[PDB]
Amino acid sequence: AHMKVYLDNNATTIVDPEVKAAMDPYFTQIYGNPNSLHDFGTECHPALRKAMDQMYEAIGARDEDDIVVTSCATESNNWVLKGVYFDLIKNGDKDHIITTEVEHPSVTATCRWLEEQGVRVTYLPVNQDGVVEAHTVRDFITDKTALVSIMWANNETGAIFPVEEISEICKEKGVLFHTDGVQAIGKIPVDVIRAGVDFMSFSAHKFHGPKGVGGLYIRNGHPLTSLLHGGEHMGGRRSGTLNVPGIVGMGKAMELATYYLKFEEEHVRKLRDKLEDAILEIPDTYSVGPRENRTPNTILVSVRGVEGEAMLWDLNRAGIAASTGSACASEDLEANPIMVAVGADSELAHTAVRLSLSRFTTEEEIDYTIEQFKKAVERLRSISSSYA
Amino acid sequence: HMKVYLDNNATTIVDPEVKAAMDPYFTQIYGNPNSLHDFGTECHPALRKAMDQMYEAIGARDEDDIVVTSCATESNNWVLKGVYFDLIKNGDKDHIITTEVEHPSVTATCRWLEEQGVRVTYLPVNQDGVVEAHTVRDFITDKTALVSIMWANNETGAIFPVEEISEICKEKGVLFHTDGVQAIGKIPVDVIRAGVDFMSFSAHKFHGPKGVGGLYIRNGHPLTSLLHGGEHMGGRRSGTLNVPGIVGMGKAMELATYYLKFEEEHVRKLRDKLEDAILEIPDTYSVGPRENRTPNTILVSVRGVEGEAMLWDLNRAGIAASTGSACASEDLEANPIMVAVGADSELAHTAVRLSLSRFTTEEEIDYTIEQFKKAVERLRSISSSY
Repeated sequence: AHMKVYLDNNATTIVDPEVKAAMDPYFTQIYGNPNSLHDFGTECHPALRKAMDQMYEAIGARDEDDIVVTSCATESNNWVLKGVYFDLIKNGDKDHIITTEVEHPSVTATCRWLEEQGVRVTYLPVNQDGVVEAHTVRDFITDKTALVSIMWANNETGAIFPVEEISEICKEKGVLFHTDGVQAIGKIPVDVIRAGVDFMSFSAHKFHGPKGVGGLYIRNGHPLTSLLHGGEHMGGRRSGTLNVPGIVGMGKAMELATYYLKFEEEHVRKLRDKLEDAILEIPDTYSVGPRENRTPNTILVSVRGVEGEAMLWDLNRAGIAASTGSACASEDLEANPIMVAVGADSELAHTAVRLSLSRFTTEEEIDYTIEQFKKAVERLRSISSSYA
Repeated sequence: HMKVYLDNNATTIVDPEVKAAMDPYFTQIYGNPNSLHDFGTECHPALRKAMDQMYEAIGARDEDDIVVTSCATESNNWVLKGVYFDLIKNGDKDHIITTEVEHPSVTATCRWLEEQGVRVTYLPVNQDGVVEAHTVRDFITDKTALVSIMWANNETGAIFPVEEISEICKEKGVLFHTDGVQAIGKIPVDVIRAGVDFMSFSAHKFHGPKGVGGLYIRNGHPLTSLLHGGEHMGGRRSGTLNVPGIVGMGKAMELATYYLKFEEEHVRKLRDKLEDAILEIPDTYSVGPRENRTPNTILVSVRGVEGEAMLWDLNRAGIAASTGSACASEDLEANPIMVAVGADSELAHTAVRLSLSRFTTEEEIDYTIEQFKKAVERLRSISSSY
């Protein structure tokens, strides 16, 4: 750890000092319950209104739409999946869900449990670009499909899904469309009306907000049975005393994320490209997924000499925080060897190194990471008896 | 003028040292605890210390589970719906016993379970504002899946005989969950002596932050996850850990037990002073026996006035309080009293709930006494019958 460098921003992000400052009053100086009628309780009402406005503005939601504050994206995904199961499957003509193999565990495990409930779930596999196209979803949609849940952008590869076209074919078929959009906020333009989604999950700590607060966008206030029954919080859709610090911080963080989008597309993209080109200069390295369809902050590198986990541990010893992603060998149309995204459960899956930048990444960090990455690849290939 | 917070049963101020314990885990220590790198594991000792504080504060054993939730509402929904799924939808049971006085996260979940065909007994509450054990035993059927009775009531402060309810629950082999949100920091909390199988709690009720709660699961008993997915909290509740919330909740529970043992007299004495002063006003009635009430709570019914009008006038005077449902009755001696009632009852009227904390000062209490008398006379000269 001759220099501490955080390149695991797809797992979580630092709370922006401005977000922390916006949250700070709502612990001990402003602590009343927003549901109380006295001045202590209503004191925090303007802050909650401004935070809700910031959320509506950041994702382009209209006034008729709902944004329900949850505790995390996991709660949002469980809510969408189980509510649609309860409304349209247990109490409708449906019994089928379409999703992908690369979804976050809060989606995949919920879907396996719904399968345990007799729900048909199609886990659509991912293509050589690391996404699922609209025509595939149309090929698998029958008249008994209740919901299509396809993430907006992938957390392992950064691959951006064609959510607008998927929503077009869903609207043609009259099928509800939910997207796990956790990786989208702060990384790509987010307009829930232009994406045409009916449901959208997000999580504040993925864009420099605090942990313990997330959200679910619901188009047109569409009915969806509550996951948390009880008090009339959040228009009666999600009960529990409002996490006032979390809400204020999430609104501020989403506003900042929208502001920094041009900076993330310019400077952060430039630093990501520098790191990726430098790494790809190493022989027998393969970047998973096309850059032209990738979030500007993410790289997923497969090295055929070294294992991914040992690479991660060496990187940590050098003070660099990174993570893993699943990949497998394939070939392009010229038949040149490439590494493509794969579901983690796949026989064919090996471990690749995921490096994810933020708006706080510096070129000094990038140069140091390049040096340490080259050193680690050479160290771990020099011990192998097999690498050619 | 003076601004005085006496609605501590609704929420509490975050203890300054709890805030200080939370402070580093936003921008100085932000890694994901599930990550393997040093950024992620940096917060591990703090998380272990917080879990230790929680286990210690409620007397949980090592074989027991304490799962961090987002709020007590999530804990209650998890218990009720998970037991419905395990023993009712996928078992031979179809009956739940609870009370009319439960928090909405219990009663509304139970109404939804009724919509699912579950038979739910909302046990009525007695003149002390609690439900006794023999009633629960009388209502336990061979198909009863769960008994959910809150530890202490949030409107009246009445403490339920949870240990004896658990004795008769074990005798009948019925799982026992308690909403213990009002219990922590107000009464001794030992989950082994209460014999409960499930216990819900919420940090902001005892000077922790909002947005973090817990579910105690005695002896790791199976309970289908409400939040599937990530393999968090021993696989029982998914989602990235609310690290500031967890640290603060542990610190707050430790402080709550410390001030329960050390300063029971201060809060109890100021509550007693305020309540004696108020009951000195003619035609005032304190709901529920003091000897079975949490030491910080008063629920006063004032004849002539509406509970809401009293709350409004106190708020105009800078005093924050809340309401509780009550109705007129008589004791065995036959004098008139006000007893606890479910809010939905046609016969229920509104009473003023005043709830102290360890931060209440005697100046606040004296000011509240003076302003309470002033409000009673202000609004009684306005009363149409009094």
